[PDB]
Amino acid sequence: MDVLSKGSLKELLAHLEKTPLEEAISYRIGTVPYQNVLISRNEYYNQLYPDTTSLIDGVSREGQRNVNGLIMSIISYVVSGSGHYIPNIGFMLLRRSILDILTKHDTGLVTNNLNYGIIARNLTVSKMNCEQRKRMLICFKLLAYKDGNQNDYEIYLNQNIPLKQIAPNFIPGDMRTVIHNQDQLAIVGIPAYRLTQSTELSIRDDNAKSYKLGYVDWYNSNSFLRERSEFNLIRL
Amino acid sequence: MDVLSKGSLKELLAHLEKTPLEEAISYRIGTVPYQNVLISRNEYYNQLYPDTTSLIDGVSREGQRNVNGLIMSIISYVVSGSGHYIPNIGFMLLRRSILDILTKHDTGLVTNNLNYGIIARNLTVSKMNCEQRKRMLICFKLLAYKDGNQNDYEIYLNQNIPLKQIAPNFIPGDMRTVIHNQDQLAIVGIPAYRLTQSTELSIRDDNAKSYKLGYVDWYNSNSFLRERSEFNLIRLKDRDTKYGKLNGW
Amino acid sequence: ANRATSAFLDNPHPVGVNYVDEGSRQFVAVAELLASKLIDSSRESDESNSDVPFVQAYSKFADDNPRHLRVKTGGKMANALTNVIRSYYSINAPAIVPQVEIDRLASKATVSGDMYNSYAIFNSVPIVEVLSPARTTVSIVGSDRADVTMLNTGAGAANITFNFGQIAETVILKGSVPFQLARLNQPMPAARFTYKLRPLDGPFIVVLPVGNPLVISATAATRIQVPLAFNKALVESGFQTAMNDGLFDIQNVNYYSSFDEFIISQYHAQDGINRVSTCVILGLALQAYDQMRRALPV
Amino acid sequence: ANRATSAFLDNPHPVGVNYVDEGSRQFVAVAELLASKLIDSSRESDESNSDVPFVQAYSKFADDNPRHLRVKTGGKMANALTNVIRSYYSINAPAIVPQVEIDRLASKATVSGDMYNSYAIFNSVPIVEVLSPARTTVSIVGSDRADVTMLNTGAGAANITFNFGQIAETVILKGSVPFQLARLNQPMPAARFTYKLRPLDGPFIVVLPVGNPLVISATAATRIQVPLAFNKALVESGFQTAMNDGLFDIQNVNYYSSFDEFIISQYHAQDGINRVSTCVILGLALQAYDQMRRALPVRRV
Amino acid sequence: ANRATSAFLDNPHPVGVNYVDEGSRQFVAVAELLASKLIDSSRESDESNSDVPFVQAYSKFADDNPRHLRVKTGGKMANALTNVIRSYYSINAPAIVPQVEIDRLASKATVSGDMYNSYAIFNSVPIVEVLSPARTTVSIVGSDRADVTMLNTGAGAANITFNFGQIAETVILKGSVPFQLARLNQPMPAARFTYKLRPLDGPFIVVLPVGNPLVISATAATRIQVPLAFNKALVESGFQTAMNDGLFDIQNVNYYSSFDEFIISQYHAQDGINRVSTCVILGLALQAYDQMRRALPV
Amino acid sequence: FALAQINADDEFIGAIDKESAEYLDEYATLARDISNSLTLVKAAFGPLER
Repeated sequence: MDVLSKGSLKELLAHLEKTPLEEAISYRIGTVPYQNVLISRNEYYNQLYPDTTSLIDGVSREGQRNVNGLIMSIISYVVSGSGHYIPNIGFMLLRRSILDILTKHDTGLVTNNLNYGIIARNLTVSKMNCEQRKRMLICFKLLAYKDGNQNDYEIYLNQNIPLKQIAPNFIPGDMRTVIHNQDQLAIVGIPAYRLTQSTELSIRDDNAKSYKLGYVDWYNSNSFLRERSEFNLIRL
Repeated sequence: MDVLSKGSLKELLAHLEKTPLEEAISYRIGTVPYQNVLISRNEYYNQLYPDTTSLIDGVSREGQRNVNGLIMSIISYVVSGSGHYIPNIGFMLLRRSILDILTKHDTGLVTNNLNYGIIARNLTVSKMNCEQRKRMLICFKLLAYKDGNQNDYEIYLNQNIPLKQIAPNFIPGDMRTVIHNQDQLAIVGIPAYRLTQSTELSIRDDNAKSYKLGYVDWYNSNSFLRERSEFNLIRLKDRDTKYGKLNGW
Repeated sequence: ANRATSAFLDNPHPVGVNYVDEGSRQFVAVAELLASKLIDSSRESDESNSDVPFVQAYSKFADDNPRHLRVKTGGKMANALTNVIRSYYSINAPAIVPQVEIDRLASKATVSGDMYNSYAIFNSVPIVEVLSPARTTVSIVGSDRADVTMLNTGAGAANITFNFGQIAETVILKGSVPFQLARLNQPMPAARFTYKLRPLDGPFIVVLPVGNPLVISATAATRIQVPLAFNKALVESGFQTAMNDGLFDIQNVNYYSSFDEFIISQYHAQDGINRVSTCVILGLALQAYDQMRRALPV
Repeated sequence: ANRATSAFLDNPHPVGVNYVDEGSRQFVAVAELLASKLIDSSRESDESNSDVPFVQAYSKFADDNPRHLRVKTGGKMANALTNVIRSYYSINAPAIVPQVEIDRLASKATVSGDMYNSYAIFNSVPIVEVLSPARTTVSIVGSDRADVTMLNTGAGAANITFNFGQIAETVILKGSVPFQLARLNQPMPAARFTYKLRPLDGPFIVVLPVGNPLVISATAATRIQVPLAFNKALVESGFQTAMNDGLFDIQNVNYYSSFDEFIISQYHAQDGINRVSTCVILGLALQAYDQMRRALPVRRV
Repeated sequence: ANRATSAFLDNPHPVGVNYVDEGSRQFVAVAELLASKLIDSSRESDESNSDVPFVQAYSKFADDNPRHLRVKTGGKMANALTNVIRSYYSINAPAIVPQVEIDRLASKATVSGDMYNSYAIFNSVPIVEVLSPARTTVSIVGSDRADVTMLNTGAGAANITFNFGQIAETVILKGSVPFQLARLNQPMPAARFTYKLRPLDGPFIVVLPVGNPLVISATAATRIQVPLAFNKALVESGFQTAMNDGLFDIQNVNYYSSFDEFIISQYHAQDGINRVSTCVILGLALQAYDQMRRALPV
Repeated sequence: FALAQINADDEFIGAIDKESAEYLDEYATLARDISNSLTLVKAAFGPLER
């Protein structure tokens, strides 16, 4: 909820600094992705409604323990609000924040030898919207600049013209580009008037709508409940 | 509608005196009486609703030209509110009152060979309710007394136990018996229960509810006659009096 | 060719065409509501030591105060409910109750007689016909659970056609030993214990190997629109009471073991749709009859 | 020798003889007018974010204020309209609507049941018969635009007679290649691509040369008297909706691809003048059916 | 055996998966409403000899006053409407317009984005496959009216299998000469001109006699849930304009003569119910596009 | 003949009549009181015998 509410590059990067990797990953096994399933949408049809499970559905799915699984889990958290199930990551990586995993060399993780085309295919980039596409490219650029693979990032953008049009305009090493950036990246937010409490056809659309509807209640009643647990504890 | 609203025997017999036989005839083609049909009832089902057409309905149906059909159309008018299509009846008969047809020899109709069991089957008696059956037995009794076949009326009643119990008790020639009757014969009226505008499944039930809802509208219309508020405006002939008597009787 | 059918599906008798209007439906719903309070009044009579809760409820039901002299019968409502049940079963039964009495009884409570605001699951198994070759013997037994026993005595395997009708929603087949069932013009599947079928799809072919007998157990589920106050347990008890009391004793009718068999048999007639509506109203009346007769036995 | 005819013109089933009086026509006209308000009110309700205009319009149509759980279908007016539509289509229909209901429903609005105020153009090509010689093959396909493909295998040129009936007003003929056509016992003109014909002129003779097949495309225009509220687009949609919902599944009836083919087929039959009058009332009733069912959807997929 | 299929049913390209949420659907409904007011205002401007009505309508649609020297593109709403149309057609479209623009344009008017409150009939004939034996030649021509021409050069009569899918509701089947047609495992009836068929009840077989070719014309009707403001006359006009304007020029896509062919082809995919809702939203957008472009030509 | 004119202009503020809107609302308070009073008497007194 908090990650999807951020609407600026500054706010998104600030949030990733304060958020440990534990929030990105999940401890629920979920189901295997890329499965043609029939779900129930009784609002519209009596028959079952076909759909395909993906990594950006907003529901935890099983993921491998390699470097790609950890990166895919982080990107899913940014664009869908929920991560995947990577078994036994280890306390050493869980305490580190998301940005250090993306943009630092002290994590002990070798993020080189990463193919952005393969990762984009696995995350179903053809199904995500402009804001989700923009957030995914931000993670790619941070990973590319840390490992000195700026050429491979440019090659990926050249092959994908639609992604090149909406590419973020910041440079990871320069602070001036971050402050002057005018991108809008807010998936959820408090809307003028309201939105009907009705279901949607797709798994992604319905889960995204559930986040928007619950944001208003989460905004008002989160400070006290979080503080009660935060008090008398040490942060990871 | 007006006939179905008559509660007492006095009111029903008075109405049959005023009403000419032409109101029993329909002049509309209708369809065949007994036929299995598929009808549309979309408030309940998407599939078409099976039903069987019958003579006792609020719609015109084809009727035989003989005296049997004329008698059946009269009974169907009393119990259902609509008659049958009998083509080319003479003007002399059409101007006569319904009561005169059933209880007078002046008309040229011969009814001596009428069989009550056959008529009761044609005008389906297993489908009528208690008030409808009572009205039919009134018509049968009037025909029997005019014809002298009062024994045939009694044998028919003895063959059907439930009909004998509910048979109206009056003498077709004495007015004192009519006044003393306490039977209730109102098919349509003001409903104590809550009556909605929803449709019904069967043809008979849906047609009856149309008359029931129509009477309520007619009750609140300006054509309805309110005795307690306009009794002085009524003509002396139509005013409610204790000494009102049918012609003869 | 030998043709075997379920015993309860044969010759459904015509049902009554009376007391199905809006006013009569409100009367049955009122009877169910007032009979329910009559049963509850007994428990409210136990919490205190007085009979005022029971006397209060009886007066509402019967329009008369209870008296220690005579046996509590139920008053005018009991006679109306009893006679209306008889008219529902057969078209030959007279419609004794006047409509004026029904309208008066319907005004006691403010219930609405909507009989299509819910659904119920009926477990009778409709087997319209089982067609078998000459050498085979097929026996169908039971209604709630259909045990079809088939024995093949010929040299080669036999194909047996199953017709479950076009009304049941689902039918589950379980065999003593694994068997192969496929729809017509479809390749035979491997031998399995359990098959789930939709009856509307088409007749089913069963392969009968030569040897030991094969027994198939069938369970069906059918959804029928019913009033929300429907209670299947209470309806079944009332059906047994009405059968014992002789409410159904009338010439040229068919008798059934349970209300499950009765409603399914009527539904599988030539024009069974119009019969189901009357049968449902009979069930609600039977539900009121069970509650009332238990509080006031005669 | 060989005779070829249009498929949709064969064996027109009889139409209903009920609900054709002045009072019944008023009931149909009132239903169409009130159904139109139902569609307009629903659109206005969506724009204004309030169900008041629709509740107010539904109350006039159905004489009841709907409850939340109960499905809205139109009440008695929908029930009467649906069954009367069935009665018009065939004689075998039950025709089970009482006259009291018809009179009450006709009194809701002050409109006149006039079915002869205006006209409409029905573009279905009637080919009563096409008579051909023994060695020639003729095939007729299509109703809105009839394509007659004729091949002459015979040794010499053949004469094929066209009978378009007498109801149609104008028939326009076009061919794949220029061809010769003239009236009976009249000189053959030069080969032209297009002919404009009056169907009343008489049977027409076309010359088929030996060789490649000649395909003649036909288009007709018939004018039939209809009420001023008639809308052909709405009538066709209502005809399809009634066919899909199963209102026309009566025994011993003919099924037509369009209301255009239905009304023309009944016109090209004995006592067709009287049949068309009933079919026109069915058309307006179907127009009411389409508007009412679109505003009150029941079926879900 | 030879297989023949309809041209418009072959290889339906995937549709876009963006701008299908509630906020985006409200934007399309707002665009249609404002486009209709634009057409109406121009007519009123012509009638009253004043440009005041048009200035108000253009100011709301484009968020700027009309100018004599500048051109009337339609503003940001015109650009957004064109971009969403591109994204709806194919999944390879850029889908560039952001959400903040979509929400800001849906707030101009208050209209619900409901897309299931009505229905429309699409008269396209789905012929999935026409299986034919050897020596028999079958040709399918047309979509709105499918003419099937078959002739056999063999000695005996042949059986031709017809499959119309499981989506169409009714198919009316007319032949040039009387012909016999029956379902699988059913007796063949007497030859007759016309047939009415439900595509759901299995494949159909038509007996083809030796001799002159038999030409059979097919007409089908399918009901698809659409918004109240749907208008087939406007949608079809918008479909042609968008195709003429190059909005549909995206690689690896199919093209269709009319909108009804597009919606039926996508309905008949492996999972076609997914694409129907997206196609319906595209239709309403094309209706808005047609009205806007006619008022503001470019 | 002597038909007075009813202005009723100052009653409406735009399209809202304050007095009518407020008068309809007090019936909801009356409905709450009716149910509250009826249940309290039933619980306090129970079945009544004469």
